[PDB]
Amino acid sequence: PGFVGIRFCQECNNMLYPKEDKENRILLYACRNCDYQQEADNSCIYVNKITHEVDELTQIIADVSQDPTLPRTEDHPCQKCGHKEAVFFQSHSARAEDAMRLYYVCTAPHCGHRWTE
Amino acid sequence: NNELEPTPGNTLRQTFENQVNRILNDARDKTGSSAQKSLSEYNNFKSMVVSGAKGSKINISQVIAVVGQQNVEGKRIPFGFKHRTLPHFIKDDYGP
Amino acid sequence: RKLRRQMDIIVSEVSMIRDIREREIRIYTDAGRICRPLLIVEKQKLLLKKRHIDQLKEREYNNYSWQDLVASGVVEYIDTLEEETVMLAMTPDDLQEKEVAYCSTYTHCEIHPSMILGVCASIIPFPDHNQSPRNTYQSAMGKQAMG
Amino acid sequence: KDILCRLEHTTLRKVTANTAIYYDPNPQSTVVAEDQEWVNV
Amino acid sequence: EITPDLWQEACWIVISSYFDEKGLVRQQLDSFDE
Amino acid sequence: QRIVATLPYIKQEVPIIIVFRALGFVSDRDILEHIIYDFEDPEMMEMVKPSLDEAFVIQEQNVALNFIGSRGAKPGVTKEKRIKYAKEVLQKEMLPHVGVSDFCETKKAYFLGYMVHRLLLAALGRRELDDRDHYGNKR
Ligand SMILES: [Zn+2]
Ligand SMILES: [Zn+2]
Repeated sequence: PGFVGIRFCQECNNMLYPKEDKENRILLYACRNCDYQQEADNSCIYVNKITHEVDELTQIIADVSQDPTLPRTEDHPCQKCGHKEAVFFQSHSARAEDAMRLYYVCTAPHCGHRWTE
Repeated sequence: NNELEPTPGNTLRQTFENQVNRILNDARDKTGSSAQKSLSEYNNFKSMVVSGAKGSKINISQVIAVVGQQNVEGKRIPFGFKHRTLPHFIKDDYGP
Repeated sequence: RKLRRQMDIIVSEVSMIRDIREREIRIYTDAGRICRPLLIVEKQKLLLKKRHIDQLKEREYNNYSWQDLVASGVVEYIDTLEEETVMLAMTPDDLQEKEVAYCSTYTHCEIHPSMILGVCASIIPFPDHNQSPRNTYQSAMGKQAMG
Repeated sequence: KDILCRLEHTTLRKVTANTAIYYDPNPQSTVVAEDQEWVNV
Repeated sequence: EITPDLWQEACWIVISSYFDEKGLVRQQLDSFDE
Repeated sequence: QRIVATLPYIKQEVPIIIVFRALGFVSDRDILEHIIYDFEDPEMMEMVKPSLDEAFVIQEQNVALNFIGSRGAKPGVTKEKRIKYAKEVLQKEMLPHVGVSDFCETKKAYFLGYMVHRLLLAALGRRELDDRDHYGNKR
């Protein structure tokens, strides 16, 4: 599944709370500051991912590629641009170092390609 | 490369430290045994230790063969800097 | 970096730490920091070319100064904050030289390890041969040796 | 290990994989639409 | 250029210059000066 | 799970959101922008949701300032001069290193947002904590 953001009452630039509609059995995000209503696009209003299985690739930035401290290697090239040189490092993110996972970023600039073997 | 099979009852991490400590402990034990094996029975170090007056069997292996691992609060030296003990080393290295 | 080395507007002392893993960069000018000088290296080879030592060795004639070395920009002051995010080459005679590669990305080189010792303990000969608590006792006795 | 599991404290915290809430006024029809909705209805 | 064998004397002369310039109580003097 | 603040010359733990409103950001979007920079961070919005779901009852900067004056070393008898006490608190004591003036209010808000962002990152576990023995943090 996926997370859901805040529907925002645009004109007063506030946020909307989900309320049910008795007459027609539909959910409506309405403003408390004023009276503004938006249909509820999906029935999932709140979710809690507890396994903490998050795609850390998205969190990983390509800009770290240029740093000199990190290790460098050529074993695994960049898939899209074929570049041989890649930099492999660790999560540095809590409750995720329990598993030693190697994250590779291409050294070729302008591609910023990241992936996990 | 993630082929390690985590030991039941503990994390892959702690399993890794336990394996490394086991390797190093075995190496140090074998080294000390080999060292103290050969001393010609004339060494004054051996004389004193055998007599038990001052020292202990582990005392020689530091001076002759090798120092052996060093510990702070009963573990490996921590990552005082960002994941690297000393700047002379590279980030995320676990070499002895 | 370059403008600091040239100390035209950025003084040599002030330090800048660029956190790469997080999008942020900090500049620290406030007093109280602790820093030491280090050799700079740009390529695999160091920037202390044989020419500079030639002028330096002929001191008291050229008026050539360590400050002039700083101006030449081969050596620079390093604080702990910056040290956190920069690789160090232990011995240029042995480390930076092409060999079985370790990282081949060194950025600074140490003047000499003996410089980590202190004023009292530097007088100990062959400290690398003594158990450390003995070194501490000797350093704490050296303040009492009458002379 | 059976006696172990009998004694050691266990909590829903350490056993749940994950959780969520869905507004499903019709019990027969569900967003997940899993097989168990038919069993329930 | 730089020579690994001569590196010893090179580094030591560098250190000599640095100390002969600064001294052992620089930061003490400089803080009070400021 | 909420977030509170402890401030000098204050005997209570004022919520963050009411402090922001007293600063002047009564809207929701402004505070949300100041708290989150990558606006597509649901992970972080779900963490901050409780606290923002507390002070929403208050929406007036003057009301927030009156509350600040309440529970003060010299709290004002009423909103009169209690707003003044809150204002001088917000000026002299609230992060003076970034400046103390009318125009520094926005910068104060931004840096408060940054520090609370760091706190949320610490709770999430993305960023590591600090070790006081790190002389990098000692002068
Ligand atoms: Zn509205
Ligand atoms: Zn690439």
